[PDB]
Amino acid sequence: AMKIVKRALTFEDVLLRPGYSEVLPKEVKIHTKLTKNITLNMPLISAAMDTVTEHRAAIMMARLGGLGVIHKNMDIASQVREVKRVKKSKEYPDANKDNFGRLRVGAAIGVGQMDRVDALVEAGVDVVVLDSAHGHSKGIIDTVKAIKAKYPNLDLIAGNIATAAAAKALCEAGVDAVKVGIGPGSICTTRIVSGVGVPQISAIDECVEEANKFGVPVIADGGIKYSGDIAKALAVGASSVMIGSLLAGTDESPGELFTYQGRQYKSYRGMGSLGAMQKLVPEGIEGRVPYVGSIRSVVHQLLGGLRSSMGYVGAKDIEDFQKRAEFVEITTAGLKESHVHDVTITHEAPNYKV
Amino acid sequence: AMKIVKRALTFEDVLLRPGYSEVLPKEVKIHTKLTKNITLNMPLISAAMDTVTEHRAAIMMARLGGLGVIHKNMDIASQVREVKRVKKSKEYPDANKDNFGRLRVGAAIGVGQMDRVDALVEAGVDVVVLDSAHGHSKGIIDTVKAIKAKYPNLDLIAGNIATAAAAKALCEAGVDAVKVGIGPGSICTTRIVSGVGVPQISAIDECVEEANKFGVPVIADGGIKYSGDIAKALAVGASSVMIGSLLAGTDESPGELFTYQGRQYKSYRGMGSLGAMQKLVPEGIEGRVPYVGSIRSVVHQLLGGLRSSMGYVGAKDIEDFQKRAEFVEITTAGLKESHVHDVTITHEAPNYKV
Amino acid sequence: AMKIVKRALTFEDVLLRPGYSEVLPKEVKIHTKLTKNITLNMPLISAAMDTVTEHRAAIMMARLGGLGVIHKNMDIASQVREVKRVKKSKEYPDANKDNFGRLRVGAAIGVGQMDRVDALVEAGVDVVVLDSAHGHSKGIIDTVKAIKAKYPNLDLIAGNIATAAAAKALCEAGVDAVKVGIGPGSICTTRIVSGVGVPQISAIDECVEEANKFGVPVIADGGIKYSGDIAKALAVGASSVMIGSLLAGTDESPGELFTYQGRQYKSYRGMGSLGAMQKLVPEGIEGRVPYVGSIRSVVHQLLGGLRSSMGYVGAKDIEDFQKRAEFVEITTAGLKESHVHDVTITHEAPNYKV
Amino acid sequence: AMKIVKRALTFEDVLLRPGYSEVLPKEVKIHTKLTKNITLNMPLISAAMDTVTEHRAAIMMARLGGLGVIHKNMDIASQVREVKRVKKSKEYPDANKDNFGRLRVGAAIGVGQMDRVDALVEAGVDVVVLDSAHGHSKGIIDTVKAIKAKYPNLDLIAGNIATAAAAKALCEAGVDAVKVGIGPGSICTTRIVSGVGVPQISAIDECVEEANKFGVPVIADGGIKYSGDIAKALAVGASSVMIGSLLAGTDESPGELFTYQGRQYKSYRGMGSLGAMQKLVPEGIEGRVPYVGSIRSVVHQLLGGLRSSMGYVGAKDIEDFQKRAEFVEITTAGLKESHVHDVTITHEAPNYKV
Ligand SMILES: C=C(C)c1cccc(C(C)(C)NC(=O)Nc2ccc(Br)cc2)c1
Ligand SMILES: C=C(C)c1cccc(C(C)(C)NC(=O)Nc2ccc(Br)cc2)c1
Ligand SMILES: C=C(C)c1cccc(C(C)(C)NC(=O)Nc2ccc(Br)cc2)c1
Ligand SMILES: C=C(C)c1cccc(C(C)(C)NC(=O)Nc2ccc(Br)cc2)c1
Ligand SMILES: O=c1[nH]cnc2c1ncn2[C@@H]1O[C@H](COP(=O)(O)O)[C@@H](O)[C@H]1O
Ligand SMILES: O=c1[nH]cnc2c1ncn2[C@@H]1O[C@H](COP(=O)(O)O)[C@@H](O)[C@H]1O
Ligand SMILES: O=c1[nH]cnc2c1ncn2[C@@H]1O[C@H](COP(=O)(O)O)[C@@H](O)[C@H]1O
Ligand SMILES: O=c1[nH]cnc2c1ncn2[C@@H]1O[C@H](COP(=O)(O)O)[C@@H](O)[C@H]1O
Ligand SMILES: [K+]
Ligand SMILES: [K+]
Ligand SMILES: [K+]
Ligand SMILES: [K+]
Repeated sequence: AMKIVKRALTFEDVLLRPGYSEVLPKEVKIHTKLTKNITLNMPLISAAMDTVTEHRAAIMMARLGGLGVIHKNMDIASQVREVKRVKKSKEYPDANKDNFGRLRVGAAIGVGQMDRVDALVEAGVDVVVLDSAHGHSKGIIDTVKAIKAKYPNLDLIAGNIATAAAAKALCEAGVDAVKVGIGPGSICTTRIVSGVGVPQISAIDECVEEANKFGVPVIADGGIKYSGDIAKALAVGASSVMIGSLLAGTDESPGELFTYQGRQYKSYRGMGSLGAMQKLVPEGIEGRVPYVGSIRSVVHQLLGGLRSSMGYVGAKDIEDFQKRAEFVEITTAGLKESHVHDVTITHEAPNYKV
Repeated sequence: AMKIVKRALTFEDVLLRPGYSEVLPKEVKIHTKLTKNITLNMPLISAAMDTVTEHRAAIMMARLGGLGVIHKNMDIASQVREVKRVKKSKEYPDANKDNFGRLRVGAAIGVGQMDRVDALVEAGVDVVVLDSAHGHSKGIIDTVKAIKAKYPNLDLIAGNIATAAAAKALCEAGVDAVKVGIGPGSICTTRIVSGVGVPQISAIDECVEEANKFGVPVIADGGIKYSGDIAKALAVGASSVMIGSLLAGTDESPGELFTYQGRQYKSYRGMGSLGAMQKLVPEGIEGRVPYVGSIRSVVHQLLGGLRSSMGYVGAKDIEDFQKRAEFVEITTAGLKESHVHDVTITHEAPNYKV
Repeated sequence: AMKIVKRALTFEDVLLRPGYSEVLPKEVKIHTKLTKNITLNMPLISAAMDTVTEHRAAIMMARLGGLGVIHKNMDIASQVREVKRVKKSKEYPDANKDNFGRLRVGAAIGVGQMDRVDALVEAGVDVVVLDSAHGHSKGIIDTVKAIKAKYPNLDLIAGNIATAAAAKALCEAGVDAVKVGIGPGSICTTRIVSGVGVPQISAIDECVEEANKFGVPVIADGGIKYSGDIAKALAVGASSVMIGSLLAGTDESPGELFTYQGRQYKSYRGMGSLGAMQKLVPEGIEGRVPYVGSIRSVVHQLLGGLRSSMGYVGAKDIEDFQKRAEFVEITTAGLKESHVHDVTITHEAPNYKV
Repeated sequence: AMKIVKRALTFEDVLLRPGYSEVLPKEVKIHTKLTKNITLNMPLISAAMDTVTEHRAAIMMARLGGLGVIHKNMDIASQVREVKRVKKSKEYPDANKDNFGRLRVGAAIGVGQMDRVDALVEAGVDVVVLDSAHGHSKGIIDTVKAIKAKYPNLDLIAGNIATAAAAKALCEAGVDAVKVGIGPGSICTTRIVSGVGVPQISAIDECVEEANKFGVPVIADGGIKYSGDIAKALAVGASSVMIGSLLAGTDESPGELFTYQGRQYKSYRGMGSLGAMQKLVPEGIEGRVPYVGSIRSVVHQLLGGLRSSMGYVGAKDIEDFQKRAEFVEITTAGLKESHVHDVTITHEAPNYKV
């Protein structure tokens, strides 16, 4: 007999039940925690990818109350430059600011890049995001120990993990948040290339339960296709959500729009695709996503879905949302009924593309 | 661990078992209850949408023994006008009439629109349909209390809900029927935009069980794709069914037919689509449905399927249908076997479009 | 709570396990029982449809050791004529013959058509097939009683049923076989139009268990897409299988081949389609199936699959096949792995069309 | 009631959980056992098919540390010739060699072909692969007995089986490895034609458990679509994997590339297809697969996925991989999330084609 630990679910497998509500969606509060010490005025973080976040995206993210993580596929001096650009930036009331009244920013690092870390810290970065394919490893854990030993009060996010044991090891090493998601990313092939991963909803749930013991927030990273998924991710216990594909088609993301066969697009590619890495064995693809206009407008629709959700559940804030949330498991047939069905769409909605 | 209340099913997940029958389908009775006090000679209600029901559709609906609900996306004086048109309308033996021998009609209202309610009541409307995205809310419940306090004998339908607790709160507030369906509508994106909803078959079953305690009928609204679904909905305990997409392509629905690429259509759109509401965060889309001719002919095929169903089950009437009904859960493979399979359709059937 | 009797499976949901075998497929015996008194040299029956079986198909069926049922969508005098043509027909060693050494034939009848029955009996028909949408009804059961009372030794098949209770009622009325299948037919829309049916594998299993108590064979009718399905149907306990779509494209079936867009076809339609019945509420469609050549060649491939199957299981004959058979339930993913996958077919196989 | 032994899973139904890792993928060891006495420096075997393995493919396979099995669809003298070509062949450090320092090779045989066996043995073949549609049969078992009685120290692989009982019978007869897979092959139609088979992951698991009692390795043959599947197969307990479709499009496989509609391909067909066998009842199809270049490069990507996998699990070698492995069952929705989703691929990856 093979050891099957459980049957794991992801977003399309569950729904939230409506509950008694005394709140309208414009009234709910959506402030949350990025780390033990850093709060967000809204729970969205743009992914640390070279087709998603550099200074322009990071600036808008923080202006809107979230955060951008500057990717690390560039040399130390450039990444420092990108950070300083964000730091040096009534129209944006919910802006997410540091002590100097400057916009907050995150910056990605890898294993054993203490040089990069020194430079980013001196440049005034708010949080360092230590990302790896496998956060549950000696390499990553040694790096956390080295960083916290050298910078005891630097906010450090570490990822990516998918199990409770992984969350424990990272929290015990002293991280300020853990990032969850092995393989759910739109451009990610890890689960297919290696056969390894945990469906995202189950992964978040397992990791939150363990991380809560340390009061360490969980970041749910990857696999968000719609606003409803953000709601579900937050409802199950994640404190924030990290998004790549939904933000890659924006004005502010790196790169320019192009038109192919009468549609507008931008490139979007995984950091583990051959393209991004330049024989290599990739765990990501290079692709394109539809052009969707301003980051502002995209975030507005996403947050509106979250607001709507909390309204349906009766939650006044994210914490209240998490305690009230009840899920129902659905079937393939229920997924179809949930989507648009038996009607051809003639005017596309801003928040639902089929 | 995440709190999963249950695994919920919708229509495509179940079938009715055939049982011993002494009745032919032309002999079964299909009279039912719309509310505590209002009966239907057949269990179909046309949806309160600006692409489905105005006076023409409402008139035909009631003539055929059902009801139409005039939508509320128009000013008070127009909606009053639409109601009066229905009231002022041997060829139609099963017609559904009031005390004056006039056709019955429903008219939709929202939260805190008592002005609209006064006007509709004075115009002689038979039932007011208080619709909201979230019927299980203080807003809706306060409105019910205010309406029943002012008009103790006005038949009031309230919706939409999807849980037993929601049904209890509404029944205790004094409603005459509850309307069930969060997210199953063909043009509805609520479940995707907010992540909230309950698969329709499970939702009806849960709400009926609670509503029965008060002798309050349940209206199953949305997600009907075929005549079989109506049968299933009634069999599980709903007293009537509300239909949008299947009636939107009729002569009688508002709007005109147009031809696109050699097919005939009519527009059909959700009331929560951007189009219908005129930044906004929609929960519906704008679309088109095939043109299907007269309301008469469509209803004939639908009711024929219901009749056939009750025959197979051996039910002499809807009440008997509900007590005899036994379901079987099926699989994806069983759904395929159920549909047409392994043959290409060359002459389309009136009651089955693939 | 809704009364769900069980979770029902159909063919694509199961596989047979291989077992220890001392037999090759050319050595297994495939004789079986059509009814209590009539045996087949092979277990296939062609459906009683006006696009499948008239004299030519029936003749070939019996020559090959099976049976054809002449459809009843024609007047009494014509159907009598078709029967007499079969009766009046070393090249066909396994031929299925009566007392006169004439080919056996079946002929369909409906409720209260005793006139048709007298005429068919006098014409020398071997078995009368009383078919109805709902075999579990007073109409059908009264007809069985009337026929067995008048013709105590006439072999009577009655259908169609899908439950154990239905099988009991028919067996107690004195039928010689029961026919199983509500809604699995390729051209059938009953499950969608009325919401009523039982997935075919579960239906056979339930009915066999009850019918065995009376020593009454079960005929599994409808839903056969491939040779493997025949094997599964027989393995679960059915004594024979009735086939429409797989035989409709043959030389011998009524009608001529035509070519459309470079492919050859024949018409195939349900008896409850509008076309076949000539307002009406159909439970079938009119369609087309690929032209597949001779009945001989089609049956050869089908029987070869059965032979192969019994080989894999180690069965020396159908009875032995039924006692040895063990199933495994599979998943959607297992179904994909089972089919051809990840390769494009360039030369089509005679026994597998994708 | 029908006897359902279990619900069986295949590859797409499971994932491996990540665990704590102190190893990088370039450090894990991938040596394994082909049989009791023959080791591989890497766990891949090319299928014994006339579109996959003759001398050129076999030579490269062994050079890379695996093995090729020369197919038997040719006369004895030719197959002997192919074997001698392999035997007569620092650039290939991991090469898989015999006592003479010559490349190892396998050669396929059928039931009662002792003549072929004598010739292959005298030609110096390293392992004889006795393949049959049904390894669990008197024919196959008698052949094993005859071969081991005549050649007690000749390494004999026998297949194909799918049950624990089949594994027991073969191990007790004295085989050196068993080969597992009834019906999962890309070009295989056995499960559809006969209704018989076991989903590959369940089949391996069941057979390994029994074979381990004898210290007999299990070869998982067929159904491998991606590198992740190899990992999963090894993780569940198989000692090696046999591959057809993934190697059929290589330079080294028999046949030439051709271009059709702007894509490059090679033919790939089952040994039980009509084409390969030349009325016959096939259990395979003739098809085409994309041209993928050198065997070297394909194997590199496959092994890279395995290495990556073991890294994620923390396994230092295959044996350690097997003891650490924990699976999670996923849903259809989880499979979608696992694949690339919601992005159009613009530059294809070498190790992931959609
Ligand atoms: C986010 C992922 C998966 C990512 C990002 C960048 C590069 C990569 C590559 C190099 C393709 N894969 C990669 O680094 N995989 C890996 C697997 C297991 C262990 Br232990 C360590 C590393 C992967
Ligand atoms: C039927 C629905 C969902 C509908 C109909 C019209 C408009 C809308 C819009 C405005 C898009 N959505 C809407 O009113 N949503 C909503 C969600 C939760 C709570 Br609490 C209150 C309202 C929704
Ligand atoms: C095999 C079927 C379903 C069939 C064949 C011919 C005609 C029909 C039609 C007339 C369309 N349907 C039909 O006879 N349906 C039916 C349903 C319940 C009861 Br009780 C009695 C009859 C159905
Ligand atoms: C690998 C398979 C299935 C294969 C390979 C070559 C030929 C065949 C053919 C001849 C089509 N099938 C075949 O030999 N089937 C078979 C089934 C049961 C028993 Br017991 C014995 C044999 C099958
Ligand atoms: O190439 C890669 N392989 C695997 N995961 C990746 C790769 N590149 C980015 N990711 C992850 O995928 C996330 C984005 O997923 P998305 O929001 O679903 O598009 C990022 O935040 C990373 O965690
Ligand atoms: O835009 C909207 N969002 C969500 N539900 C809607 C919207 N508009 C109409 N509905 C519901 O959908 C039902 C029609 O669903 P249908 O019969 O499946 O097409 C209506 O009766 C309403 O209850
Ligand atoms: O129109 C109809 N409605 C429902 N079932 C039908 C109809 N016509 C034929 N059938 C059934 O379908 C069977 C053929 O199914 P097939 O072998 O899957 O194509 C016949 O033997 C009948 O039992
Ligand atoms: O025609 C056949 N019928 C059934 N299985 C076959 C046939 N030919 C080859 N196989 C099996 O399929 C395997 C290849 O499967 P693949 O790796 O999925 O393409 C071979 O190693 C054989 O075990
Ligand atoms: K919907
Ligand atoms: K069907
Ligand atoms: K297959
Ligand atoms: K993915």
